[PDB]
Amino acid sequence: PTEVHASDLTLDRFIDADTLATAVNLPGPSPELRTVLLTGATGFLGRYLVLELLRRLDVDGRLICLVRAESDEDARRRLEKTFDSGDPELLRHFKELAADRLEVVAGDKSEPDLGLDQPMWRRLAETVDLIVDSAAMVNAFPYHELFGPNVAGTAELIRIALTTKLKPFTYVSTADVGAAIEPSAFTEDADIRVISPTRTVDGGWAGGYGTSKWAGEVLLREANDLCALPVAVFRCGMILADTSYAGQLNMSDWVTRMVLSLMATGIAPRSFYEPDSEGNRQRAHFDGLPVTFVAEAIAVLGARVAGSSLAGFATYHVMNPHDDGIGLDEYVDWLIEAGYPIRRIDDFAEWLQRFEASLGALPDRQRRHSVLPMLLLQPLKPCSAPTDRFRAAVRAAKVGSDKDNPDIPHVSAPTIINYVTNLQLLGLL
Repeated sequence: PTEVHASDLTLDRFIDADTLATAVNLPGPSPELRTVLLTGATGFLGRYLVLELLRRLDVDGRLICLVRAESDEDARRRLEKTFDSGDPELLRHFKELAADRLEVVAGDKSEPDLGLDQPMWRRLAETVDLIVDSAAMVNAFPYHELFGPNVAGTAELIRIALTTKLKPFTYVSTADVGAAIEPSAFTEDADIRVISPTRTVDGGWAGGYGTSKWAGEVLLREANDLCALPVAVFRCGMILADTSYAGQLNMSDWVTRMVLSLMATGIAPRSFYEPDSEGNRQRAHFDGLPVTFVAEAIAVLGARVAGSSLAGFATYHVMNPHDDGIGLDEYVDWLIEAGYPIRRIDDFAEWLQRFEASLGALPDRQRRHSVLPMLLLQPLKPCSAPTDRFRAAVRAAKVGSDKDNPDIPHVSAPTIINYVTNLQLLGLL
């Protein structure tokens, strides 16, 4: 348990003085993105970013993916394996997109030079036109990279972005960055260093993800101060599996574990939320977005280089802002109405203690995939995080399905039922 100040996350603590001094005078980057470096390709959002970035590259484009592995071919197999989820069309689509344009290299972004050979590192510094940093897949508790190695990895990527030629930098962040912040200060335009100058590291497994992402944003703000490096920060809410391909889930995230838990225990509460002022089921909204939308938004908006501002730093709140009354209770409604073996326990006190107990009664393999590890708690109190810049950009860049009146989508029943479908495909239900 220790305290970190944004002011101590200066680039000179990770990058040599010569590189930093030279970056000041480098010109703005070329808007033409032919070589893209992607981290986190084996993670859930990363996989969809692989597809979206390959679709956006030309026949001469190249996508270079850094993957933790024993060797470059081990890395290639690990990444290819994540697209082998029981959907023949996904594998077919991936292979055709990747052919002659996907390069997978073994490395650890938290290590010096990304754990890469110096010839490879130098080719990256000389040829990469765009850096995309997404969340790598961590299947063990607490399901994310610890603060130290994560900060080290962002700094290493910034080193590449600052060497030889400046490189636009897309950074996947999280709504959780705003947890320690009054909502009226937590805007897309605010400088993270001003509104969130101090944070506790190791302050509970829940807050570890937000604090590690906070540190990356601070380092990118420092890079942007130094040389106007074009940066695009995407603070994402919960990213949902969707119906585009079968078998594609983030097994580590809370929603996947909760759907498994509800189905395996068979018991749901009357409401996950405090009753409203009349004692009724409270109007609530869950901030989730389908991964296909999120990946497409990040790709389209992260490619704004010629149209980046003069100062060059953009933050987008990739969040579902709707006051639509679609929250966790409606997700449970949909599962029950689909005919799944879930019953509600009307007394909430009865539910939470029977639910935690029922999880401990599951077979070992299910227990590990449930919310029980995260348990080992009260009704939830239910639009505060502004999305003005993201939502306006969704309309202008025509992100998503509807190219006529584009807007941020809502969550609908097929997405929720599809979690059960995928979990059954995996043999976990």
